[PDB]
Amino acid sequence: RKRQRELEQQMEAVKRGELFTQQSAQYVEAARKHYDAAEKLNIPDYQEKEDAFMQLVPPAVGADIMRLFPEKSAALMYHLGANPEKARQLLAMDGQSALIELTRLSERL
Amino acid sequence: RKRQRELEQQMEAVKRGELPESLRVNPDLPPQPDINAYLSEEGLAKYDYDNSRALAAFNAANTEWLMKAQDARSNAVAEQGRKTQEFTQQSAQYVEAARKHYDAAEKLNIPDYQEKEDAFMQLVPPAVGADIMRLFPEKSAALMYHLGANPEKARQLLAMDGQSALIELTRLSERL
Amino acid sequence: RKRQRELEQQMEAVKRGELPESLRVNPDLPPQPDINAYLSEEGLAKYDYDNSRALAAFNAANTEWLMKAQDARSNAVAEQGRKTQEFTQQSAQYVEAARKHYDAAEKLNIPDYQEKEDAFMQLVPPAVGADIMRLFPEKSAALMYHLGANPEKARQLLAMDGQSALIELTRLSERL
Amino acid sequence: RKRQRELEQQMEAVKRGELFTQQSAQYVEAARKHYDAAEKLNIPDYQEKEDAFMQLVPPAVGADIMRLFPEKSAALMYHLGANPEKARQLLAMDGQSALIELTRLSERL
Amino acid sequence: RKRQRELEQQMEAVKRGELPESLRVNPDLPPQPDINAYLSEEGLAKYDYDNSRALAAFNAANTEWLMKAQDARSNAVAEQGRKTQEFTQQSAQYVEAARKHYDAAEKLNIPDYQEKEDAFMQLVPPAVGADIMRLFPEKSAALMYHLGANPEKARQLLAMDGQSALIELTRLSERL
Amino acid sequence: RKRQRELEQQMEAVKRGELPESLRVNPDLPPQPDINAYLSEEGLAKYDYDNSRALAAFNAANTEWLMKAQDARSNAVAEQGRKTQEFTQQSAQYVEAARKHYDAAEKLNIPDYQEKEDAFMQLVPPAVGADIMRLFPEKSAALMYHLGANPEKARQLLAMDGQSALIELTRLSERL
Amino acid sequence: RKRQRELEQQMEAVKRGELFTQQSAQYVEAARKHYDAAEKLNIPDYQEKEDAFMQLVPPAVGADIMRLFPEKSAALMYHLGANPEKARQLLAMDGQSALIELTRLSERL
Amino acid sequence: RKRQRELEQQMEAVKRGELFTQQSAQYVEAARKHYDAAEKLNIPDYQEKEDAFMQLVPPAVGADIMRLFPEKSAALMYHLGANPEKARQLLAMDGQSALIELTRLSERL
Repeated sequence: RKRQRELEQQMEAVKRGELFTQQSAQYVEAARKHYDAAEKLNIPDYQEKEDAFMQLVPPAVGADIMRLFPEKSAALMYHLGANPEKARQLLAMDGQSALIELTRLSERL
Repeated sequence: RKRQRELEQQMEAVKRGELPESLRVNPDLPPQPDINAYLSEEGLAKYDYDNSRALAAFNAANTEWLMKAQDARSNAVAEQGRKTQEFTQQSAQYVEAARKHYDAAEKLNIPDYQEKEDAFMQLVPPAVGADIMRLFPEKSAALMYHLGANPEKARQLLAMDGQSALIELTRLSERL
Repeated sequence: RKRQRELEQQMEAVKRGELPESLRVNPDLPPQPDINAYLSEEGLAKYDYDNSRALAAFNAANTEWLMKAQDARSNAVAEQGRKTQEFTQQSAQYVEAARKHYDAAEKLNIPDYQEKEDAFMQLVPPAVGADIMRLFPEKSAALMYHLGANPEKARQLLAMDGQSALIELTRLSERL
Repeated sequence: RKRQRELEQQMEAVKRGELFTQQSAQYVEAARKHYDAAEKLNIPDYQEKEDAFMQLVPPAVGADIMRLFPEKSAALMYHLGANPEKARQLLAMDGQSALIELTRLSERL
Repeated sequence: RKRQRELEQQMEAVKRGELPESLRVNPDLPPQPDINAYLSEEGLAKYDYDNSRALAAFNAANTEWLMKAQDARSNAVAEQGRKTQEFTQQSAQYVEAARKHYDAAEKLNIPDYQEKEDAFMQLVPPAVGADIMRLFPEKSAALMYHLGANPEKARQLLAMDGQSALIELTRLSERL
Repeated sequence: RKRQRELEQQMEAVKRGELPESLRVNPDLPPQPDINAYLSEEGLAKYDYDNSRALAAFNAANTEWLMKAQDARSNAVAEQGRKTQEFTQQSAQYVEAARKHYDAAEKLNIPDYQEKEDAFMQLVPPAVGADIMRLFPEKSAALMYHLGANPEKARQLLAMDGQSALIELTRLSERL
Repeated sequence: RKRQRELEQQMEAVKRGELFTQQSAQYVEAARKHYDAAEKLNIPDYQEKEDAFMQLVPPAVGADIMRLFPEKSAALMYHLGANPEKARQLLAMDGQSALIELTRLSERL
Repeated sequence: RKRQRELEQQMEAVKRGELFTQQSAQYVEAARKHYDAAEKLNIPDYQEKEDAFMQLVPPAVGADIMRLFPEKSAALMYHLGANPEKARQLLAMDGQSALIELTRLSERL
């Protein structure tokens, strides 16, 4: 709940005028549905995997996948952290093929 | 065919080494340490009121600037070679682009591909089309056909970024 | 044949690397910054009456002259290699020149090519003839024949520029 | 007539001593025969094509073609602006082949 | 065959780049201008009794020594490449040497070539034999045979220079 | 198989260029000549009591340190390339190591090779085993078998050096 | 006997404190058994061969073979000086294969 | 005799210390045997031919042939000046084939 609290603190500082804001607001809502989908995942070990994700990808690509797929995002990062070898190969590779594995993760559901 | 002919002519232009001046990577020489600011009487007052340490560390600064500018020019050569190699791989994937255009003319044979391709070129930037033909070579013709059948979808695609387009397209492809 | 023999002998002379001293590109070393003008008492009076900044910026000037003269000599090597490559491409297009002279002797067979070619060589500078044989290899013989049939046109061509002359060459060719 | 006026103003400033002048004078006369050849063309839509020409080629090559061919220059630029795809390909290419199309434009006349 | 095997093994040793330390061309760095001799009080007395011109021209001397030593090392690289190319052409002509030894074993078939070749190797320096096999490949076997038939002529050839010996070789060849 | 799988996986790790930081050869920059010790008043008293020769030879020392540090870094690159080439040749001889492990599994087929190989790995350092498999590839399995049949000989081999431990290996091989 | 005298002089200087000493002492004893094996060889022409050996190999490898094989060392160097072509090829080659010929020299005895 | 006098003057200046000298001395002796061979030729018209030779070849190649063939040099240059067409063709050609005609001149004698 602490990460939600700090994200909400940053966003309320943004809306208070402590200055590009519209997408951040959509990221607030997409994070709400993100943790909804995290409950939908219901494998309580995903916290270390998502910690590893934020520490290994830049915030930009994580934000992109966070906003793209509101209903499957938690499972997407959980299973790409399950196979982080492909995560680093896609750190070397262009994001199009990583996007393809994201789409196949959509394919299973 | 004429569009393919100009594409392949650009290809042999690239393969020989016709590299535009804009593509010439100019070395980013780091600034040299200043002369007056360091080795003036104020610098002497820093270093116990003597010209000695000023000349010492300025000779050292000369040397370090020499090595960092040398590394800058050697880099300039290095990413010039890297740019040459990325022209080579571009050229390769454009060879498969020309070959898949041959393949589309060989296999598709159903639609009015010429004018729909013209409309798609006129609509989207060439980079998006290049990515489409690189990742979806054989279906690119049918994809342009279905996009031409949907001009409303076409100017969504115009209004929005190339990568996204990828999927939704990829998607659209797997919807069909 | 003897003219072709001397042309091809010049060719093997070029291919081995017989490069005349006039073709040796001497490096254009930029002038070094002056010694007395910068680092004298007048320079000291510029820089708050001290030998300090004078020695500082003169060491800096030494360093920058070292790098610019180094870049000058490295360039001299670079355009020496460029000149070698342009000798190679010349040599190539002169190989097609000798081969098209073979082709003219093989195909034309109609005119008195030797003396008309001699007259054309005696009239125009060799550069114009080289450009003519490079761009219009097979028709060059008939072109010299028709020019010899028109001495008045011949000394117009003599009086006027090479690029300019060819037009004549070319629109005369498409008149025939 | 405005472009003629500004060219003549620049050239009379040059001849007044406001400083390479001999070729500029020959360019004055070659521009006179240029607009003579423009009347010889007599397709009144060439103004936008020649505007595009000056804005896409450097002044040097336009000057070269202007001085080379006094009697056909207007038609030369009109028809190379008709096909400006070859104009940009020759911006990429050496000027020798562009010169070849100039010569073929001479060939039609 | 074993002599041919060791010759060709030396060949693949050369082709990979096994270059002996004696063949490493050390750069000939020109001497730097002297420090005390130029920029002492005697030099000052030359230049109107002041340290000024001494430091000026010594910085200039530093710069010119930097460029001449740089040209020296760049040359060292240049004739190192030239030496590599002359190893390549040596290697080529030794490839024809091995191939003509094959040809001699194929064609001659008449004499006791092995021991006469051994005697010729034991007599003359290897450079003379290399030149003989380079210019007269096919007849070299019969030439060694006729020289072995003439030991008195053999030790004239030993006593006298390689170029001269050759004519001998050659006008003996055209005597036969 | 799993040991062979990890060996070959290390192989493809090496072939791509995964080079550990310990294998990064740091350049050995020679020390720069000292500043105070040379160009102080004691140095002036050496050179006839003047700052002149001190600045002269210190500029010279700057230049020579620049060239020796430059040669040091160019060397660092040179033995980095040499280290890359020795990784390539290791990789080659480890490719024959994996291939001879295939060959042993194909041909030997008699002994319990897995656990005897495990014991031999646990006993001797990996370098000795690497040399054994490099020089005696096919017999290495039977050699480990006979060593496992002789634990007393095994811990002699442990107690004593690899070149000799090997002797042991080889004259044991020719005893059998 | 002169080489024994100079080796013993160097070693007694070492033991006197004129400075890595333990292996030198073992080299004293291994040289004693070396010349024992030299008598075992009993072909009195080996002196020039061993002179050539010391002048063509570094002292390190000669010392290594001297210490490795106390009972066969004299014959080893006598027969590698008999074939010094292999000696120089092993100067070019790694010492492992030279060691293999040393082992085969052990094989004959 | 004047050319001998000037050559000897240059060589005695060289030996006096007015400075690569050993080959010049051998050239003195080879010139002595050169004019011995010139007497052996005994066709008194060779002076203009050798004047033409020195004025058409560089001194280096003339010196090389002078030193190579002490006994036949005069006839060599006399007959290559007889056919100076081959002399200029070999000015264009590499010296190896000129050397071949020198060898055939040796073949006649």
